[PDB]
Amino acid sequence: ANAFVRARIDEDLKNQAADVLAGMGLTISDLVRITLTKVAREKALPFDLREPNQLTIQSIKNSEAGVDVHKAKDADDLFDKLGI
Amino acid sequence: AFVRARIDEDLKNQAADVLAGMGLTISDLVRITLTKVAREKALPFDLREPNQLTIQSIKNSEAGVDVHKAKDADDLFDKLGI
Amino acid sequence: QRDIEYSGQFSKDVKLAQKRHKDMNKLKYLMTLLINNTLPLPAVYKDHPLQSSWKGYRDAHVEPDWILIYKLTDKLLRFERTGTHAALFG
Amino acid sequence: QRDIEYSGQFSKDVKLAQKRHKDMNKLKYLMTLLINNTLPLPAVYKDHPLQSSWKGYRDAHVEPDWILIYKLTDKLLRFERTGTHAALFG
Repeated sequence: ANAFVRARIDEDLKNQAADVLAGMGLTISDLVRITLTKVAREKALPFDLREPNQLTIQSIKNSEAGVDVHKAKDADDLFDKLGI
Repeated sequence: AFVRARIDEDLKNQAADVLAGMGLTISDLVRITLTKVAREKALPFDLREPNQLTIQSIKNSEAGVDVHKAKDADDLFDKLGI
Repeated sequence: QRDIEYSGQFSKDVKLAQKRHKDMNKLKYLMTLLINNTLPLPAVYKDHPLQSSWKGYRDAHVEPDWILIYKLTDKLLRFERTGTHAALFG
Repeated sequence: QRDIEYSGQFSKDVKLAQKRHKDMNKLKYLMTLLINNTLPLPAVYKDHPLQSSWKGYRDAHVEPDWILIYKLTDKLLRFERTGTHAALFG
């Protein structure tokens, strides 16, 4: 009932993460077990693992500039305009 | 290079099922998580629930046990001896 | 009451969700909660600030792999994108 | 203005940090930010809700492995615990 996680990784990334973790009394295998335990318990990912991708960033840049933004009066009008 | 971690088989299977639903393997999650740790020099949030001591403190506080007042920051800092 | 906006990308994202036969009732209910200032959201939505240098942006989960990204300020609610982790973060 | 409390466990955690020569000024600066409602906090504090069956509790990082747990309600600010990830969650 004891399996192994085996993951290919960049060696420099591995060493750096290992340093960061060692600072807090953890090993990489500790973080792996802790993380997978959370995933299995919650059936979901930990928060904020990745930054928004290029498409999301571009949408945000556009909206912040006022480009391709659309108004709605309330929930009904919004859903109507979205076609949902 | 490789990350190698012993883990409970059933835990591994459950995590793998969750991740498969999202088009990911465990090794993907490992790379993603270690990358975040390396870049931020910090842990992701909420990896572990509050432990028994923290929970006991919260229960006591909530029941009005061992709770102390302070009038302002100066009063507080004096009472804590800092 | 906050002004209500949505981005063109959100329109596309919503069409894609429809096409994929997602449960639009879940998304619509979350959106209504947002519009009605029913804040903080119920815990099930796992609502939290977007990891980004862009201020006011938040991230709520319709499902574990169905995300809504929106901006929330005192005067503004804007629906920005929605989709899977791969679509938004991958 | 918020009523200010601290738990007995907090005074113990504080004496413990003090004992191991932590920079108590970092903690005081943070606590002062909370007391003065200078909210929300500088981003370095990584402030976020505590994951528990107890609404109102939050978790801020004085350092990457030095955490402050506090309760924050409209009328109350209670300093609850402080210490390492291991000491609070391990």
